[PDB]
Amino acid sequence: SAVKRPAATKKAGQAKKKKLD
Amino acid sequence: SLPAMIGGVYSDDNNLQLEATTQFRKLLSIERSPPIEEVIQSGVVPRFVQFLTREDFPQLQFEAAWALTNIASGTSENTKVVIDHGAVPIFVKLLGSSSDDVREQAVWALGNVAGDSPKCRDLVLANGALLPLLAQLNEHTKLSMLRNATWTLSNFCRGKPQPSFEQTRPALPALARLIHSNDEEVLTDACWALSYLSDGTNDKIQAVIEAGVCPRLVELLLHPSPSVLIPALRTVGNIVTGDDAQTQCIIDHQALPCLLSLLTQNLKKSIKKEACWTISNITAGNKDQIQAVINAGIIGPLVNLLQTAEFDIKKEAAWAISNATSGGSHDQIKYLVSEGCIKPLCDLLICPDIRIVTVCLEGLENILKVGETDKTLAAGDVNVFSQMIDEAEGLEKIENLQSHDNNEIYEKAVKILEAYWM
Repeated sequence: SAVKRPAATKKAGQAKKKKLD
Repeated sequence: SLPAMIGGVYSDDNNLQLEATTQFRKLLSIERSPPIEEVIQSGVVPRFVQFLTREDFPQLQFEAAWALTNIASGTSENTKVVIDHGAVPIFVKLLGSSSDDVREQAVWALGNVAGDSPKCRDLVLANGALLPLLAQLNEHTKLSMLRNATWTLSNFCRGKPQPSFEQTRPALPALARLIHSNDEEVLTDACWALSYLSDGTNDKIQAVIEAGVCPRLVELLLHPSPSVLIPALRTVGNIVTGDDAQTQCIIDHQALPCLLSLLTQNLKKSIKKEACWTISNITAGNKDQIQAVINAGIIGPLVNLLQTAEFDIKKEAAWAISNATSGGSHDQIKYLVSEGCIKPLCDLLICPDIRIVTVCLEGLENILKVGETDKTLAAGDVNVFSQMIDEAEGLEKIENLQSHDNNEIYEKAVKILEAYWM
């Protein structure tokens, strides 16, 4: 060892946005 | 009402067309529950797509681009209708319009199509949306355009499986410039895009690092807004999953004292968990990188988290302390012991997570070899660290791990007991 560990939880912003004005 | 709007968009009079496209837009621009399904069933979508190509009438173009943006903001079935009427190549073309309003709406529309799924994201990039999107990014770019384009850019990078690296590589210089903005919205979306590009193989992390992002990403660890901090921390954490040289890029810019402040502030459990995961990928590196963790004063508060925190934090803190025992020098391992690491590693031996049991067992074994070296060199009667493990109630736990179902945990316990307690 030691081994590098990638992120195991999904973290992301907003996929879509509606324009109100 | 509606049969006059359909007749208007389907009429050949410029003023009738603009009137009903504004009416359809307003109806689609409503707060919650827009009648996207009813606007589609009225057969007006192909007319709006035709109204996009009307470069002699920019007002209708913008109204038609805004109505399609809101249709594309609905369900996947609504986004597909926009795609089926050939809007994607027309919106890419509208990125080169004399109207700033049309260019900005085309950018939003593409972001909404690219946001739907990796398939739709791939269709937008295949239609060559990336280069013209980056072309309307300079020093004279308005804030509203900077926000719309930075959010669209994040959607171009978003999703699993990730986009081809050659396909998102032109974005990296622009994203490195956008993280220098003081606008929290731009920062949030540029950090999101960089957290996606850095989430993968070391060739990806290498290109992110060569764009010069590491100093500004470390600064962003101290941003007061969690909206910025969350993708900032995730980006920093993804970069340090690379080789020692790649990880060094982050450490050289005083990230370790910044990462410590996230552990000692009254912050969300998920922020502390991510800081601990980041630190663990640094203690997974060379002796100089572990030294920098020690030098920053992280070991003390890390040992306390390993002992007292919530299980998800204790998990990452376990990997952080164990990694340090794996790559660390004899005197560094002893510093870990003097900061009180044996007891909390022992206490997690009866933990139901087999991965964590294995991590704490490896950490205790690495410590034991060091304790043995001290005994041999000084011709002592006993291994000082084997005494400490017994005092912490760790010995009875290792003896009980001989009954564990898991072979790797069983074989480890036997190997440890034979080499140090016979």
